[PDB]
Amino acid sequence: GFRDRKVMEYENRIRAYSTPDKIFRYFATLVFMTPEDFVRSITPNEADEGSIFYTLGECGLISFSDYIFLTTVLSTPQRNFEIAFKMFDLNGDGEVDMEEFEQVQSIIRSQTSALTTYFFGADLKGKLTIKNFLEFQRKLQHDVLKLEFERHDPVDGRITERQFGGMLLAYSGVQSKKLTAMQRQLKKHFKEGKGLTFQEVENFFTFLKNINDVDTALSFYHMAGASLDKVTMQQVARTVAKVELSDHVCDVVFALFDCDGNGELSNKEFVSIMKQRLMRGLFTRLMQAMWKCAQETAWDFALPKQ
Amino acid sequence: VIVTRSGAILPKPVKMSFGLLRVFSIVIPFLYVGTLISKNFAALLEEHDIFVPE
Repeated sequence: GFRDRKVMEYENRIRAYSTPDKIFRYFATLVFMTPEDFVRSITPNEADEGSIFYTLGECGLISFSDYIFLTTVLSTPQRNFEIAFKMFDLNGDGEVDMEEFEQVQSIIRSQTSALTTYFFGADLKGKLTIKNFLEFQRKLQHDVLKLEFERHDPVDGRITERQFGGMLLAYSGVQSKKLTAMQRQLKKHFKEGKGLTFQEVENFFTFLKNINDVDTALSFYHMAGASLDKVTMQQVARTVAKVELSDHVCDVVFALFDCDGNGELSNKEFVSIMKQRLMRGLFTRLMQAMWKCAQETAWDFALPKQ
Repeated sequence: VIVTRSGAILPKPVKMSFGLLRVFSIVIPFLYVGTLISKNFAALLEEHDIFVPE
C-alpha cells in the first residue's frame, strides 16, 4: 500500500517535529485526550489491567498540560527530574501541594479531571513526596519500554538482534540512510544469535537515557583524541548509570555504530548522536538538509590544516 | 554514383591519414576517464550517506 505508506510517513514526520500543540490537536476525540490515543501518538508508524495507562483510562480524559508533563517525565533524566521536582515545590516542605502544582501546570496554558487522581486522592488533597514522584517516573518509563518491547513480536520472551537494532536506531531519530544498511547486516553478522532478553535491553535503555552524565564522566577521553572501547563502556555504564551490561549488548551496539572505525566508537560515532538527541527540547524538507550537507562537505574539504 | 553524366569516373575518395589510430587514441582514454568519473561519483554518493546499495 502506497497511500497508507505516505499517511504513516506524514504522521511519523509530524510526530518527529512540531510536537507541542500540533500533535495534541492531531490526536483527540470527537479537546482532551485518551490514554490509548496517547500511546498511539508516542509510537511511530502505528485494556491493560496492570499498566499505568490502565489507571489513567479509569480516570477522566487527559489534558494538554498533563500531556506536556508526561512528555517531560519521559524526556528528562533522573537527576534533572529530581531537580525539576525540587523546583516544583514552592513551599519549604518537600511535598508538592495541589495548589502549587496547579499553578505550575497552568503556567503552560498558552492557547487561551486530570492525572491528579493518580497523584492526589479523590478529594484532591493527598500531597506526594519525592519518593512517589521517582516511583511514578520509573514505573511510566519501564511501562512504555515494556509496551515497545512487546509490540515487537517476541519469541520465547526474546527479540531478534535485528529488531533490537532497529528499535535503537529508531530511538535516535536520525535517518542516515546508511545506518539502516548496518541494521540489515547485523542479522548475518550475528547469524543464529541470542534473543536479547528484556532485562538486557532495559538496562541498555536506562544507560542511554542517563548519558548526559556519562558524557561529562568520560570527559578525559575527549580533549585527548581518545576513543571508546568495550571495557571502558562496561565501566562507565557500571559507574554512572549504576547498572550492568551484558557483553552481547555492547557487542551489538559496537557492530551497529562503529562503522568508520575499527571497533573504537569515537565521539562522533555514538556518544554525540545520543547526546544531541536527548536535547530535542530545543517542499521544506530539502533546503535546511542540503544546507547542512553542503556545510559539512565544505568543512571536510577545507580540512587541510595550515 | 560511380560515373559522371558521361562515362568518366569520379575521383578517388579522400581518406584520412591514420584514421583508426586517431580514433582509438581518443576513444580509449575517455573510456578510462568515464570509468574514473563514475567510480568517484559513486564513492561520493556513498560518502554523503545518500545511496548505499545493499
